[PDB]
Amino acid sequence: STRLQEDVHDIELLQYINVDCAKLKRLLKETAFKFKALKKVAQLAVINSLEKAFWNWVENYPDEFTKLYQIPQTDMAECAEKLFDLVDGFAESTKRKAAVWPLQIILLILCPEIIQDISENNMNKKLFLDSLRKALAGHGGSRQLTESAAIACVKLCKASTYINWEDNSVIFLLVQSMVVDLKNLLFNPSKPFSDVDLMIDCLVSCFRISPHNNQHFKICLAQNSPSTFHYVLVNSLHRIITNSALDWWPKIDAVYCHSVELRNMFGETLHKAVQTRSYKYLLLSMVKLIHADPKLLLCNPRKQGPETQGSTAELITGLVQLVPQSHMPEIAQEAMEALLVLHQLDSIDLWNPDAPVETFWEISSQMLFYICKKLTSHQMLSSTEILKWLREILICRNKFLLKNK
Repeated sequence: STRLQEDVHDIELLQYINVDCAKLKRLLKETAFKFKALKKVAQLAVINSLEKAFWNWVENYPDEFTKLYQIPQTDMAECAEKLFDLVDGFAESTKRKAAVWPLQIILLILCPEIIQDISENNMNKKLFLDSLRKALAGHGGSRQLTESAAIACVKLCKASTYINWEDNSVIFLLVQSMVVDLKNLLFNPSKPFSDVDLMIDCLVSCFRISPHNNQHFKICLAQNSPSTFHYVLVNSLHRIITNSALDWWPKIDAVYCHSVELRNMFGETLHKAVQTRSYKYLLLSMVKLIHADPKLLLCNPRKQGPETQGSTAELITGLVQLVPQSHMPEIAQEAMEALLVLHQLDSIDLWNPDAPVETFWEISSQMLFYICKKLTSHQMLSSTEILKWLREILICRNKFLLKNK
């Protein structure tokens, strides 16, 4: 407050404060009354600090954000209209404008009442929203304007993710106007975007809002020409596997029917594992996903039977080929713990759904002899970590032999 009374870094302190509704009430009141007329860049510091503070509130207390829409609250409406008038008074140049709409979206979402009023104060709101829509159209807009529209849409839909649609029907009435536009500029296969975090968050949110099979999910999935789109896909899938906590329960552990294609994609870059720069990051992200969850690539039976080349066997032979490699340490490092997680009993229940007893000893002897011949080759620099991991593999094998009886 003393900082706000009059090179300003104490504002960013509220970027790191644990806040609730009552704290943002008094904080947003203090930035509302004084409104800091006498500076320019500290206004932007206040603006993006309020952005990160709003996000901190909505992960910390999602129930308050749900009850904001379930029961209307008027102090948020009047304070948000006050700050919207202040922000609209602040920005006239296109740079400051393209800065401020990532807060104008939040400041509009904070009001449940006036979103239906969009469909004296209303004309500025309608004009700025339609200015965002024209930037989404891509024509009649600045180069920084279209990027800011995409940031506005991804933050808007991420705000829309948390609340249920049965709480309010106005949220899909908003976002379904913009889903086709965001898909058009974001997830087209031909033209590159104006990065990767925006597509990851956009993809995660667009199958929060849709439990159906997304055609754009097929676009980034099946042999898309941008390999960065595949990186976005695998990283977003890792976000689904790891980072779900009160997030919307459709589309987790529900994309398993695509799973064998993912293994096929692995096989493609497995050949690119043999012999560029973007290839190894994609490999590292996929093997992080395997270490995070191996049940995705094992729940599909995947032509079980040794007459066909076993897909589980193909994957594990690819991993154990990737283990004793010294051209890159980090990729070989991650597959090591991926294998030792894979050798746990719950993982090897999914190894052979027909009979888990049969092929586990066979493929374990296969990887055992393959790694022991490489250790006999002796031309290693870091074979002691291989020895420790092999010791853990021996522990897991003896545990499964105890369970096998």
